[PDB]
Amino acid sequence: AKTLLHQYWDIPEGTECHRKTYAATSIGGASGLVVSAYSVALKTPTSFLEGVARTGRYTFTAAAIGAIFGLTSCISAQVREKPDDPLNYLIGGCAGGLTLGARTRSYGIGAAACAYMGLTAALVKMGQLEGWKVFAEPKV
Amino acid sequence: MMTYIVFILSIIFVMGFVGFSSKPSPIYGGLGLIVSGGVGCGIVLNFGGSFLGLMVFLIYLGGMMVVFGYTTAMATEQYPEVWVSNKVVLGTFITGLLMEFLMVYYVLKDKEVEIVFKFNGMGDWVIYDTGDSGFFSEEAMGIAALYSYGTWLVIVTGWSLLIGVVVIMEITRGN
Amino acid sequence: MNPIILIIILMTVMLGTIIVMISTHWLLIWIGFEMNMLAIIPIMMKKHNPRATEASTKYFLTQSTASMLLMMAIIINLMFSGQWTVMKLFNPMASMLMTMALAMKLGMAPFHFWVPEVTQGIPLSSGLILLTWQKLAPMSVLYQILPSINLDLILTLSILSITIGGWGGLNQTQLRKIMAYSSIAHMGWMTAVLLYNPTMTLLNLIIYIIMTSTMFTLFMANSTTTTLSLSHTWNKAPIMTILVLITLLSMGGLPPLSGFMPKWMIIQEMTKNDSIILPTLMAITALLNLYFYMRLTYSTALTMFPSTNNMKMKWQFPTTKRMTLLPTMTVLSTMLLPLTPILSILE
Amino acid sequence: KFYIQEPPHGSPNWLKVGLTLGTSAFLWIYLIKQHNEDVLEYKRRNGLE
Amino acid sequence: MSLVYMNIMMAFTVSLTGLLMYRSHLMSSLLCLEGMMLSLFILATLMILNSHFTLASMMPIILLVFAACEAALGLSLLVMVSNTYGTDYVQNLNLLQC
Amino acid sequence: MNLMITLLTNFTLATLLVTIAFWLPQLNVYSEKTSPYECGFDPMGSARLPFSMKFFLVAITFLLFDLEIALLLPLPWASQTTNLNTMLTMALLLIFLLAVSLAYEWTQKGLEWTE
Amino acid sequence: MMTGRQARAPLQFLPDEARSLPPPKLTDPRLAYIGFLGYCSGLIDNAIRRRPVLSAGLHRQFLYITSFVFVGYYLLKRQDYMYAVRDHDMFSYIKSHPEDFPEKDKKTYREVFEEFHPVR
Amino acid sequence: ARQWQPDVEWAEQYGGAVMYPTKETAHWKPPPWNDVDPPKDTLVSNLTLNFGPQ
Ligand SMILES: CCCCCCCCCCCCCCCCCC(=O)OC[C@H](COP(=O)([O-])OCC[N+](C)(C)C)OC(=O)CCCCCCCCCCCCCCCCC
Ligand SMILES: CCCCCCCCCCCCCCCCCC(=O)OC[C@H](COP(=O)(O)OCCN)OC(=O)CCCCCCCCCCCCCCCCC
Ligand SMILES: CCCCCCCCCCCCCCCCCC(=O)OC[C@H](COP(=O)(O)OCCN)OC(=O)CCCCCCCCCCCCCCCCC
Ligand SMILES: CCCCCCCCCCCCCCCCCC(=O)OC[C@H](COP(=O)(O)OCCN)OC(=O)CCCCCCCCCCCCCCCCC
Repeated sequence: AKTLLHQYWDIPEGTECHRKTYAATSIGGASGLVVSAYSVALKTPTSFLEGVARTGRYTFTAAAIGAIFGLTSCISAQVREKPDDPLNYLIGGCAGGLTLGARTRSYGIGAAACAYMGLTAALVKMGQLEGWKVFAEPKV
Repeated sequence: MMTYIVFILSIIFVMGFVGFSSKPSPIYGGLGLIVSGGVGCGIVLNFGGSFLGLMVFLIYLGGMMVVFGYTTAMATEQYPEVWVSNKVVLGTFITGLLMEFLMVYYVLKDKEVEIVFKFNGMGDWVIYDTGDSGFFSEEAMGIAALYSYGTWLVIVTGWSLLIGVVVIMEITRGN
Repeated sequence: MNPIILIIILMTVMLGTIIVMISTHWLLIWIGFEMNMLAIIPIMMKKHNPRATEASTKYFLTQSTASMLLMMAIIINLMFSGQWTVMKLFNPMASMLMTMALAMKLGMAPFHFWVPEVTQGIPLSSGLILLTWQKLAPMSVLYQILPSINLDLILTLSILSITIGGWGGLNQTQLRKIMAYSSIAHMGWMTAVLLYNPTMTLLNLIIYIIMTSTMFTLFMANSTTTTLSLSHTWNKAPIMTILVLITLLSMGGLPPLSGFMPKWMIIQEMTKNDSIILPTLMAITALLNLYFYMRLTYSTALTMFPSTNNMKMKWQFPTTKRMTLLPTMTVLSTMLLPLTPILSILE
Repeated sequence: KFYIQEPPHGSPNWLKVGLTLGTSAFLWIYLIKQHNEDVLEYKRRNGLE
Repeated sequence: MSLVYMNIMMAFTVSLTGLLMYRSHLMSSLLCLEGMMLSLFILATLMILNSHFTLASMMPIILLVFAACEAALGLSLLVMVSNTYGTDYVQNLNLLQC
Repeated sequence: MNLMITLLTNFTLATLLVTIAFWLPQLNVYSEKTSPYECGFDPMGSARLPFSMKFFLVAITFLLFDLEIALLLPLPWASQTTNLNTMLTMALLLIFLLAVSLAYEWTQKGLEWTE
Repeated sequence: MMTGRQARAPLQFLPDEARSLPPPKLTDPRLAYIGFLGYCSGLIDNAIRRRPVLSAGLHRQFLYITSFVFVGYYLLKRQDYMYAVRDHDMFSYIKSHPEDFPEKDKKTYREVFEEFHPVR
Repeated sequence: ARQWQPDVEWAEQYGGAVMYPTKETAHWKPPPWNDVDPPKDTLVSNLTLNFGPQ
């Protein structure tokens, strides 16, 4: 999963929308596959068809969220000519939250997911700009 | 193809491990573990450790016999599954054998494989030593040095076995 | 159980942990782990009820799997190094397998599933012995192999354990499950700071042992197993309610109590290495532990829950239990902050 | 006599009291002696007499 | 490395994935535990005999001893189970879910 | 080389004595001869029912004792070491611990059969 | 950290270098606080067993504060030794590597330039 | 006018096995007070042997 994030992050922002969208789709599909694997492990479905339906549903939902987030972020970065600006990532996070609300068929989940994932994506872009470290190599 | 004798014995070893790890029924699991112990003692006897192979063969035969008595006594079913009475057991046995033979075919083609470590494809006869060992076998002197050197190991092992006996007495009491 | 056999078994548990602590050979480490598991199994089988049998079976299966992984990693390290010195390893796969085995032995998430069930199915004495003493040897083994653990793996395990314990502690009414989830959260807290400075890890281990022992001994003295009897304790002895109130306020990381001792200084070791997001997230997650501690204090001491008529007879009989070292342990768990540099003896 | 039954702590345990007092006195004199020898040897090492 | 090392490690992984997915029977899991112990023994003695480390020949046999120090123990953790319930299924061990 | 030849020879000689015993004579199979034998009457229940054992404790004791005496098997070769007092002391200690475990099993009524 | 420092002579509470340091006074404030901890422990021990907390068992409270003072004094000695070791090792490493710790000039405020941000 | 102290309604919330029930946690009975379960004695199935005429 190290190569997927590096593949998504080395593409310049606002240059190629399709490759960035494909990379975000792959990241979302991987996360959804992990989530669905844990779900069918701990909570056993009643049948094989129900299990593969749940796995496909989770993977498709996460892939749609990632694809729409990447497409919206790249579209905002191209439209505003501001590649190093976290507001495009905030817009993409809110678009992903609206996608999650559409997949869950509810509005409050969509609004809350918009707000929280927009803040999270803005923070991720902020950390990429400022060189923040989450798993810091010990030095002292 | 007699130079790959240890490789063939190891293939039968993983075959028996696939056979009893699919868990059909503990009788046939015990039979598979007996076969695996036999070919494993053959492997280590081919490497020169005849005493260790004979000892592990005897110990695992006794353990598997006590196990078989237990499953006849306690872990039994009206219709035990041999290997094909259950779809999941037969399926996982088939894929285990298929994966093993796929690895064999891949390592027998370019004489190299990468599964998480890196492995060669030549027979293990290359890694032997060329010199003699005098008038003693190294493994026999090594295990005989348990009493002259390993006093601490003997003490902690004897205490562990005595405590284990006491533990077996205390667990199966009921009150 | 015969008292002679009980003394012999407890001495065997102590000898196994000592053997793990003082040996310079990997085979001796595994031998001590096996002896500790074998001598700790029948302690949980003390009362001979079915729940002890389920708890013992689950604990035995998990510990056997962990010991198998530990021996496999030891054999791989022998293959790649040709020695037996308990030091840094020379294969990343062996380091990963040892970290997974020690995480299963410590009950750290996502290997945390057996901890609340085993803790609930066994008496309070075996539960205290497990959750305090059995978490000493794997921490020592993790202390020894410090230049070998992958940073990402151990940090992911720590944050996962902290989040999962904080989330799981909310939905419990049994006291033993609450203590188990608290132990998982504290496990994540200790393993979060291990790679930076293990002196803080030892300080956190000592503090956590003291507070867990205090809470378990108070549970012995009040003879409580659920939240309702702990609430009912106000009629029998209010001093016990005061002690559990100040102890649960200590374990919530609230100054000026000694539970603010590890966590604060843990933050003091993560900002020197330029990690500011992780201690903030860890404190925000420990707020959940503080939350269910506050719920326990509200149920127990700060509100006067209704009692029954029969407690009147319990007013005529004082406690005659052997509350060993309880006032000293409470004083250590509550008022140890102004002696903060004492931890310099742990270097 | 007030209680209908003899309390287990009706009379002071004289051996326990004597052991406690002896232990406290021994610990106090040992700590004082240790402090005196420590400060004397510290003055000897640095020559700060 | 060599070839027999790869085969013994593959056998260990096969027995590991046999152990980690239970099939509603405790004896099968105990057999898997014995198989992993046997694989570890064989790998250890293969490496030791290859590298001529004679003084470590005390290691595997002593190691084999501690096999029973859980394995027989597992049987003692079964009979009470088989006294609690008529069978030894692992789905009957779900009383500690509340 | 010779051991597998002997094994294969004995296996072939054993496995040839059943295919001779099978394909040679005149066979007559009906659905009354091959029933399980229970002294002329059909059995009650199956033979796969749980057969409640009594000597489980002695079985676990044998499980420990087989390898705990297999530790004592290199004692001939251990007589060839230069250090002899330590070897003698350790061997006597091992068999003494064996005797202590056996006596503890005997005194606690562990060798007796249940029910 | 200092584990290698505790490698040649391990399992020593106070080594031979700890005796060249001045011992803590018997009127140390930390020692008085540990004695107060012992007094609090004695009070709690009297309280949890339904005894009069200020009268029952004066010998028990005396032994409590005496043992607390003893252990606290030895722990304070070890803490002072460890901090002296830390300072000595730091100064020795600073002296040993002068190129890694070069001196910097001390420019006066008549030469250095600071930007002024008005508040208005 | 008196200080409010909890009644059986406030005290009965913590009397369950779980704090927030769900659909999965519907049959979760609380554990027994002494943690000792009834033995649930099944049929022991003594084997019936035919010590027959032959
Ligand atoms: C009461 C409700 C509202 C509470 C609001 C509280 C404040 C909101 C913001 C808090 C951020 C977290 C603390 C930041 C401290 C930064 C110190 C510092 O040196 O920063 C520079 C450092 C700089 O990194 P550095 O110093 O390691 O690197 C060297 C410097 N550079 C970058 C030049 C190389 O900043 C950071 O490390 C990142 C700071 C942002 C952290 C984002 C994660 C936390 C997000 C907020 C969570 C708040 C709690 C939410 C839940 C509340 C309960 C429900
Ligand atoms: C499905 C059910 C099973 C169906 C098949 C049944 C087959 C027969 C099963 C019974 C026989 C099992 C034999 C197991 C291994 C026995 C090893 C043995 O006998 O070793 C004796 C001897 C050791 O002496 P040593 O000290 O090494 O002397 C060398 C110095 N002159 O050794 C020597 O002197 C070395 C001679 C050559 C050894 C070659 C390597 C070992 C060959 C093993 C063959 C396969 C065994 C399979 C066992 C399966 C058991 C179920
Ligand atoms: C960096 C590495 C540092 C390592 C430090 C190691 C320090 C020493 C070891 C500490 C570990 C815990 C030791 C005690 C384990 C638990 C013992 C236990 O549970 O004993 C049971 C006993 C039962 O008493 P009773 O009430 O009569 O019986 C009821 C019927 N079953 O009694 C009880 O239930 C009551 C409790 C008895 C023990 C309380 C005191 C010891 C444990 C807390 C530590 C106190 C402070 C001293 C050590 C500081 C550092 C940890
Ligand atoms: C220090 C010497 C060496 C010691 C270590 C080495 C020992 C080697 C032999 C190992 C023996 C292992 C088994 C021992 C079991 C003893 C306990 C026991 O079972 O006693 C029972 C028995 C009475 O029989 P009962 O109770 O009916 O038994 C039930 C079914 N028969 O009780 C008895 O019959 C009484 C048994 C105890 C008294 C025996 C006295 C023997 C005297 C021999 C001559 C003097 C020897 C001097 C050396 C010191 C002896 C203590």
